[PDB]
Amino acid sequence: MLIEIHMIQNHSPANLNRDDLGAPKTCYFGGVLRSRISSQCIKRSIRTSNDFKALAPDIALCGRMTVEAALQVAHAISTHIARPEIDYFVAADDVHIGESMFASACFYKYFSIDWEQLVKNLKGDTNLAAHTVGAFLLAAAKTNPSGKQNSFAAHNYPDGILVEFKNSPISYANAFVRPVSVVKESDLVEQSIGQLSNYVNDIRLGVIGFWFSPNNRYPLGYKHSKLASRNIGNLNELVGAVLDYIGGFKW
Amino acid sequence: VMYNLLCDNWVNVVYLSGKPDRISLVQTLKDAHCLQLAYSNPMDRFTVFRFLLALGYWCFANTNVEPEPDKPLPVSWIPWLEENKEYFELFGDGKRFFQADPSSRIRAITDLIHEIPTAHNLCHFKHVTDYIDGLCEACCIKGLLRLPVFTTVGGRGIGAGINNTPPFYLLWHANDLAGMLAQNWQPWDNMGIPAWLGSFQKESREVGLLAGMTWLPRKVYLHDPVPGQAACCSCGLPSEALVYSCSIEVEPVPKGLEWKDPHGVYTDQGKSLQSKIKLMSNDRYTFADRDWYSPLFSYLHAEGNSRQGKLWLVGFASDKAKSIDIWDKIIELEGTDTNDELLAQLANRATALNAMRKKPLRGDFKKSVGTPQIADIIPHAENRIAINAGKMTENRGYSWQDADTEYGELLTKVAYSLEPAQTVDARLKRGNFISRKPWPIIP
Amino acid sequence: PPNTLFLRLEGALQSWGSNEAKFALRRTADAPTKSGVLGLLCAAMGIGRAEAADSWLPKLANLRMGVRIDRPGIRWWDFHTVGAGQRMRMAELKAPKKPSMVGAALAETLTPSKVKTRAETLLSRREYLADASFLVALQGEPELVAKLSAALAKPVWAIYLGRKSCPPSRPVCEHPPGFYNTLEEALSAVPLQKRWHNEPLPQILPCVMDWIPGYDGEHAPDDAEIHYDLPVSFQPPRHLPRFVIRRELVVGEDVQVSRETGTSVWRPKGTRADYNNSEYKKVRAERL
Ligand SMILES: [Mg+2]
Repeated sequence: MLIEIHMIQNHSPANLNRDDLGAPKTCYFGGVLRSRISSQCIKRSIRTSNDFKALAPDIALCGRMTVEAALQVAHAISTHIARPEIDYFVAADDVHIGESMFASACFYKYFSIDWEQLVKNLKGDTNLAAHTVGAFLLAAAKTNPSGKQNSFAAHNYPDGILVEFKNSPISYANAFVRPVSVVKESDLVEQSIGQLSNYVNDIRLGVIGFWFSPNNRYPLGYKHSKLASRNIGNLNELVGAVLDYIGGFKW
Repeated sequence: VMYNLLCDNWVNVVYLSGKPDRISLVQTLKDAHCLQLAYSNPMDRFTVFRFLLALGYWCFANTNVEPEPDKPLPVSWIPWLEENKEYFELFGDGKRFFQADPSSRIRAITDLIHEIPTAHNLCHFKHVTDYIDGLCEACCIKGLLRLPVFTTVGGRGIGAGINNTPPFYLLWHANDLAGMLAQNWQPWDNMGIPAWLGSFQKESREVGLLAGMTWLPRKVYLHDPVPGQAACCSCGLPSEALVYSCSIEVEPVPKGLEWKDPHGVYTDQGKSLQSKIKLMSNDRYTFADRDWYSPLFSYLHAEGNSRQGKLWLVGFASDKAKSIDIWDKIIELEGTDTNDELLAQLANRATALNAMRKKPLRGDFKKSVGTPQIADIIPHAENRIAINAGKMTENRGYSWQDADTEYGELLTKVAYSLEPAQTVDARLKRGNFISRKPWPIIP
Repeated sequence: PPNTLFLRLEGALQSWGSNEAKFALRRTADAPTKSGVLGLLCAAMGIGRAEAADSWLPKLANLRMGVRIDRPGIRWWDFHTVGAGQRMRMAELKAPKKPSMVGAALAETLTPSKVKTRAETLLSRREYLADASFLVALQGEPELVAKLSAALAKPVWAIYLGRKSCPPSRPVCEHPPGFYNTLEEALSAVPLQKRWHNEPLPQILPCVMDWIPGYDGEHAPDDAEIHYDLPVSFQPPRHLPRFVIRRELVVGEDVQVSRETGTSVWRPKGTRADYNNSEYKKVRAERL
């Protein structure tokens, strides 16, 4: 089976990944330019982290040198149009104007885990695989790239997570073909979550899933619809529910 | 133990009927018109053709029969190569092909191939280890043919080849081997002695064709193959015993040695004109695409001129002892005159793209990178423009202003991101931003 | 029984490498490659790299291949760095005393401490296609088509779009198999789908096909090209050349256009109740 994780996360003005010219990385989608965070940054951000340090694990999930890793991380994409900005700075002497680039955007992240590959890499152990899945979920929920963080303390937390158990891999990037336009009676994160909701309201009409928002701040579906099997307001409870569905293990 | 280039199969070809095959030199000359040379790397596709051209020159010199167009290759060429069967041998105690006497400088056989890491090179994109994986006989032959054309400096105490830094290589293309041989047949009055003959001598000044085309800057031995059941690390063919180690010594190039390559492109000062591609965008460079416009002013004014056909360009970027990239291209040329100013402007376009990139969004600042978003859209526009390369070179229906249109949509898309406001000032700024285009600079 | 199977390749980013990538510069092809599609099918079925070369790649090599470019993406470049803050592996090893032993014999004596590392940072640039869609039709035996469709219904391993960082945006088995005589009819059968009501739509769709030999002989035409993408092995990689032709289909006469069939903009709910609706008066009277 395959476990798919979708995350929606808003970040404060920062520069978490830049190119050789110092500008934030970008991509092209929906006929517009969007902000991008590289996959090999989110990986090595989740990896090599102190929090994640909780049959050798950390290699079965992410391989090294025919290990056949069981974790797949995609490229983070923005739900709106990119808005790069330039900051003009000078250096004092206490005894020449330079420019830097920064941006702020809301990102959609996609992760996939193959359960059978994880079990086979662990040589039949099944409790260790569940512990690794829980640890990876906790680490991915509470980790950010260590870019220009000393000048841009961007330590925001995700505002919505969806865990799915589909038969085939598929990403919901097509829910963001039209860039999000902010209206007075809503905000950016709410509109992004509504756009996501109006992509699983379809498809089924024309599997199960667990939805998590902090203290039920943003509920999936702008109605009393059953598009989500369970709505959970705690991260540990979400981990426990996923652990139970994996085959009934205790966190 | 015993291996001959005339009998054993080492030449990878594809027949015009659609069947890939690996045949020998004798059969390659026999058919020569129902097949094309098939190689993934342009380097081998170039050196094998150069070797075939040199062999044809030798056969014509010693037989006095030229290859007629739209016909099989001359028959009398085949017996002559049969007589000189002792000069094409890869092993044994005697005369060796493109080799010399043994030495004590032992090196694994991986420095003959540029793309496979060796010694201090980092093995990330190709997992290899010295004296563990080797090459087959065909790959050894294909790597011995790269010495005269694609040899770079070795750092301290080791020089380059006869052509110094490997420059661009421009020739003519055809749909069959005989056609390609017949479109680049121009011989000289002085031929010299080829390297595959008896011991080559620098002797006096002047070089000729056969000696220059087969210059050997290094001495190599190719010890022996060791039994095993591994696979070649260059082609991947599941095979038998391979070679693992050899001996390499450096041959300096004497001063003087007046030589002009039939295919190389030179600058105004006589230096080699090489590709200018890099993996990064520094203060004096902007990464766009293959630089197909560089060896055009020199070629269409010094050697080759205007001629209807297909121009094949091979470019190999390098920096000291480090390899960067290789690419190739084919341009359809009709041969309709030339304009000096326009060709010179076309030959200098990287500077124009850099100048376009370096312009800041507003103001003038020293040491400013300048609008990095334009560099993200430049490669796509360059790729779109490169389709009409033949018409842009000769100015038939394509012009600089015609190619300037491809940037409009991308700049319009970028302007929305750069000025995300719904005011009059933002719209005026977007209108000003849309009208950016490179400017031709001739010097 | 159906003789052809369809694959849809769509995503935010995808890459199909070309033969002109032998260094840190990795470029991509304009259309999906035969080797990539065959590797995707092998991964879906569940054959490893060392087993595909034995009686699984030759079987799939006989299938005819054709790709229809619905919408082409934009070429984008990514700056990649490797090994910053760590040490990279080198290939340098001590020369042996005698040439008698090399390869497997010397590999048995390899130790973890014998390897050598250096502190450095590898730089590279990699090419991707942004916002591109492709339709692939594979034609051949009906039993093989049925097996491939069944495997594609539920994949054994994760499937991507040439690189593991490129997950699909639409299901790969969206279009069921059918029966057709030629590749052109099969490619014209599947319609063309829009994403929102007002968007540019290509007037002409390019198509890249394999070249059928026809009768015995029939040398390849003058517009045929050579692509080095016929798989023979996956470990180590080995590719063979093939002949490829290009054609086109004009929309509106041979390829149809589908409707939106969905809602893009979310928008909030509905306030502003009506004071003239009969239901409002009924409930107001009841409340009174
Ligand atoms: Mg080989």
